Amino acid sequence: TLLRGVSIIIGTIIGAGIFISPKGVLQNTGSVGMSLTIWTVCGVLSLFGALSYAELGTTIKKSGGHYTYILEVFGPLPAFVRVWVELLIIRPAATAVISLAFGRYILEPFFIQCEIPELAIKLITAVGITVVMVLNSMSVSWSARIQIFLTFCKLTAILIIIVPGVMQLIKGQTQNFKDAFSGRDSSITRLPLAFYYGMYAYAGWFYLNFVTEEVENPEKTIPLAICISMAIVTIGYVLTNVAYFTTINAEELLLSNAVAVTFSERLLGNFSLAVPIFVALSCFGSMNGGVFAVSRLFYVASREGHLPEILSMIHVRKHTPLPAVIVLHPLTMIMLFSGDLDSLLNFLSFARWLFIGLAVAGLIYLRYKCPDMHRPFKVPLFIPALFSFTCLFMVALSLYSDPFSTGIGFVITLTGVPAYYLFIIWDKKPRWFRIMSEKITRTLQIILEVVPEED
Amino acid sequence: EELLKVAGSPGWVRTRWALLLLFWLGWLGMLAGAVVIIVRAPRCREL
Ligand SMILES: N[C@@H](CCC(=O)O)C(=O)O
Repeated sequence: TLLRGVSIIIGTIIGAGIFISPKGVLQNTGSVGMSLTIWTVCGVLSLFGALSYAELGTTIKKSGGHYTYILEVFGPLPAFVRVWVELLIIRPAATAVISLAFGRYILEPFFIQCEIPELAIKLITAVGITVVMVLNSMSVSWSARIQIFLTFCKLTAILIIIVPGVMQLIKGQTQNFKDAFSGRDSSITRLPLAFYYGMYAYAGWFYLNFVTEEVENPEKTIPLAICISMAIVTIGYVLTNVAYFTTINAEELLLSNAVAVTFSERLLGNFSLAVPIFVALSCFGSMNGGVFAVSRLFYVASREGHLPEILSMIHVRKHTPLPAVIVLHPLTMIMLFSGDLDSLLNFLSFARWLFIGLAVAGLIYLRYKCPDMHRPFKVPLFIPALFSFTCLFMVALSLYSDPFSTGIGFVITLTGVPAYYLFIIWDKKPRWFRIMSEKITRTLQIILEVVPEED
Repeated sequence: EELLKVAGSPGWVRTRWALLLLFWLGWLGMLAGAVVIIVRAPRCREL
């Protein structure tokens, strides 16, 4: 029935973001009650967006995922800029953030009550990235036989924080909730950063292609399943956050990092055996999936001809997405070695949420112009409009906050507009191009041992 | 598919061997750098 789909949605939207967000949320909120309100509103907005994307997937029925929605409603240029930003900002920075978290969690057992000397974080992070990328390039069968174990560990990780939080709550050691909505000022300027931190826990609602043929009875299964999935995941996340707040004071969380190991130290006894290793494995699981998704992304982008066809290319035998990992790994190295978790998250979030809000904003345009596409599920007017307006407005307000961090993302996403000359030009004059590309593309294809899938 | 006949030629595999060997040497070297950073790092004065 619909249980399998609900399970897939649950396993695709949990991620390791719940172990990264709370620190930043508290940092830019300064109040426990306001932070919990931020979690709730982010969950509600995620549910609204998920409904919008379900409507988009049902109303188009064309494969391609995030590409098709933006390309169809707006045109070629927004789609090209979307792929440009996804390749240059979104995927590398998200991978770098997840990998920094994984490195900190894996180095915590060795540094029990100390500070990890920053550089070692980057080195172990990069080693983890390299091993994950070579494993993805090693095999796809063994990269899936281990995905189930990683998902099981992801399910195990949340229980390790939920159940002891339940024990603390029932015993009622909640002295930090006397004045939940008071504390540090944390003026409105930091609200976009709080919001950005808010979504990243719910990372995995987008992508997630829902073709209207796998389900038993569509147009009721997809909305109901997605609604229940977001509802229960939001309940789990708010329970996890209040469990964190049962033991960890606001100050003990603000002047600290890797909140999971601090929780384990403050609550449990023997801790390094369970909490750091399980959370590091949970962060390891998100690593494997992203490479396959970004590799898949290139497959549909080759049809329109926005990126070189070599990016959606595959190995002759021992079929792995080899050419799509060598163009993403060095970018991840650059972000992780030249960025911080506080700044990389904003750098990725600004572009990703600007473009997701723009994509959802197309629903208003699509439903106002030409309202005849045999829409299976008719999402009401207020949901996509409210989601798009809130996302666009608060992303735009995020420029005022930390401008030196999102300025690079803004100038890159504006760099795509001039970058359309790679797609339109009078004469490339191959004295300095084309012919050199022909040598380059052939050299990479020969070196990397790649042939097209079936074309 | 059938067009990668020059990959199975002498010398081309030599380039692949060299590239993979340099990549692995860099990875082991940077892992050793991480290890020496950790080991030479202070040892967490006991409580
Ligand atoms: N899914 C990743 C983000 C990168 C992506 O969009 O693929 C996460 O859970 O953080």
